[PDB]
Amino acid sequence: GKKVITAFNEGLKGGGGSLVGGGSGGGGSRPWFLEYCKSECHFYNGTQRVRLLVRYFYNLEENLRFDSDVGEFRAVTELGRPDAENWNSQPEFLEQKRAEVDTVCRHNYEIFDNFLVPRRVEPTVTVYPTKTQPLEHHNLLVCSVSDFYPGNIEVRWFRNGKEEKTGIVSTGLVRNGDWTFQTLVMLETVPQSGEVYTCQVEHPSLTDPVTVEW
Amino acid sequence: IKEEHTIIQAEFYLLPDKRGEFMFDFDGDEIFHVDIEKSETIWRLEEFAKFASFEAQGALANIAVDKANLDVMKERSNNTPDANVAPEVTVLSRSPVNLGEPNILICFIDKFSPPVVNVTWLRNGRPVTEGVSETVFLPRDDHLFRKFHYLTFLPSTDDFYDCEVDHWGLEEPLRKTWEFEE
Ligand SMILES: *[C@@H]1O[C@H](CO)[C@@H](O)[C@H](O)[C@H]1NC(C)=O
Ligand SMILES: *[C@@H]1O[C@H](CO)[C@@H](O)[C@H](O)[C@H]1NC(C)=O
Ligand SMILES: *[C@@H]1O[C@H](CO)[C@@H](O)[C@H](O)[C@H]1NC(C)=O
Repeated sequence: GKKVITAFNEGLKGGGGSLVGGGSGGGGSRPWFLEYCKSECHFYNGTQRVRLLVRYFYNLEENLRFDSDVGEFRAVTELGRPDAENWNSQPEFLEQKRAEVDTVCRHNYEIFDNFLVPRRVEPTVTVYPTKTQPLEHHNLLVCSVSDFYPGNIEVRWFRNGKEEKTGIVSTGLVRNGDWTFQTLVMLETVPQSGEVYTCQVEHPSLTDPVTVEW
Repeated sequence: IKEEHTIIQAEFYLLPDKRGEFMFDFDGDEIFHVDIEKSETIWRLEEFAKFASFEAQGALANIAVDKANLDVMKERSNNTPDANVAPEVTVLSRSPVNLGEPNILICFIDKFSPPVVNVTWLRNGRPVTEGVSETVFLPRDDHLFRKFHYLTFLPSTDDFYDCEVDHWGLEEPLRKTWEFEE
């Protein structure tokens, strides 16, 4: 299923006037001007429930918006009202943007569903203490879970069969940018011979919970 | 079942630099971006190329529109600029660091605008131009951007690494350090 991904139609804005006194953080800086647009598809259950949300930004300001549940453009700040009024008086263009929840959002999800949705990468679990010699206080037990996808994961520490729910220090879910995540869920504890600390990892690429004792 | 996902088409045109960008995002990760100058689709992961295609000319067409609209916007705002938001920088490794086993240093640049930075990896105080790669400007939920720079390295207790980032919103470049600790 190697079909062609569709892009959203970028509408052309019109001239006319200016607005009085704009903002500008300043503090001495190079002048810059940015026209930026995010056409978002929000899937609540695949293509069953979908909502298109277009977001316009001029520099640091979000100024216009298109919520498919409205069906028209709506200014967020006054900088975007001219576009709202212009685009909204254009019937064809509206029927067109409205159609994009189907011609773009749904159409593309069916494509990505073949590979991005079902993507799974199993994690690598690794435990290990932290701090040289005695911590002169509680020591750190590190549960490293790296190289996984999707992000949904549960990593639980236990102490002698009991789940430790306090004393946890974590980086939280860390995104590497290459479609893999990682995370270190540490545990402030002083080691004690026959005593045991266990890390349990649950993730959709697994069939059964990964446990690692130390 | 319940499949919750978000696919985002992010595009921008920037001045005075005259830089443009068109990319697609899936759950926070880039699927692909179009090389505007070479007019070609660049998949984030090569394996992706075989399941779908995308006409790069459509990205260019869109950028042409962003270009036009920017002038309209500068007119409407009477060419009023704004502040340059400086980025946060975090240097981390991709996997647990074991001596002698090749690893990858990640330089995460976050929360900045406009979308332009100068980045330089330093290994033992000197720039590294081999075994480095980088992403385009990635969107965030808000109005700012994040970017990733990568460095292939071989863990050894004799080296110290640095990620030097420069941005118009910074007084002087921000240099984040990294070194192996057993
Ligand atoms: C929700 O989940 C799937 C996801 O593709 C959707 O197609 C289907 O209509 C719904 N089914 C159930 C059982 O929730
Ligand atoms: C645009 O900016 C200039 C210089 O800051 C100012 O003199 C001019 O009055 C502004 N335009 C309007 C319509 O206020
Ligand atoms: C970045 O690099 C360019 C060279 O390409 C340089 O001229 C510019 O001053 C640097 N500064 C920033 C803030 O990007």
